[PDB]
Amino acid sequence: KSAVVLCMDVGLAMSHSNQGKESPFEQAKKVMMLFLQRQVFAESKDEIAVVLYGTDTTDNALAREDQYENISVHRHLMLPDFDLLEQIENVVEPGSVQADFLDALIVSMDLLQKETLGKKYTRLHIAVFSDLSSPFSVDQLEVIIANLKKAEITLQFFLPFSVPGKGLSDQQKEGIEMVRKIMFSLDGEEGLSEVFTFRDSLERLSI
Amino acid sequence: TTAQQRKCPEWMN
Repeated sequence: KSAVVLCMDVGLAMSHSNQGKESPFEQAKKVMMLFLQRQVFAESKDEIAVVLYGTDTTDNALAREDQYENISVHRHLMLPDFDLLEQIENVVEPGSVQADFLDALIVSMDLLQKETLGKKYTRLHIAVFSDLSSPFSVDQLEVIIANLKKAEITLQFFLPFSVPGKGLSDQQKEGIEMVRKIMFSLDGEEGLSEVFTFRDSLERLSI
Repeated sequence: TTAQQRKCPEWMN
């Protein structure tokens, strides 16, 4: 069995609808449901957690006085079930704020570190879904990468555009370059291959 | 993008 964290941006910008009938928030919610349905129906043994960033409330183990704010652990590492399907579809809504995606990545790594203790997994995996419009701080990023390597975590980034231009903001361009630096540190030239579109996300998650 | 300080949890030391 493998262990997977789905780390999803629900900040206010994800709710902006200018690429078809579904906003990026709606599209990512849809991919997450299809993936979780596949896992339930095949009776897979993999365990799946869900971390949301950009939420109006704060609920995570690291939140303390202006730190790791507006990040919520919606589902801990467990087998997926039908209650989770109901929650995702009805409860989970867009936030009215924005949050820091490296904060969210650390919350996800801390979750895997604690909740895989003493068990054997074939792989540990974090999948991030975002449009990269929110600002972030790079403080301690070298520590994040060192622990991704030691723990042998496989990382995948999914974006609602491929990388005529798309009108990406400077903040989005900075986020994309930071994703490239992270993936090259882990896997080299081949590492940049592990950056994908929402369109291709369901199939890449599954292999 | 900024450099606002953050504290990583102790296990990542």
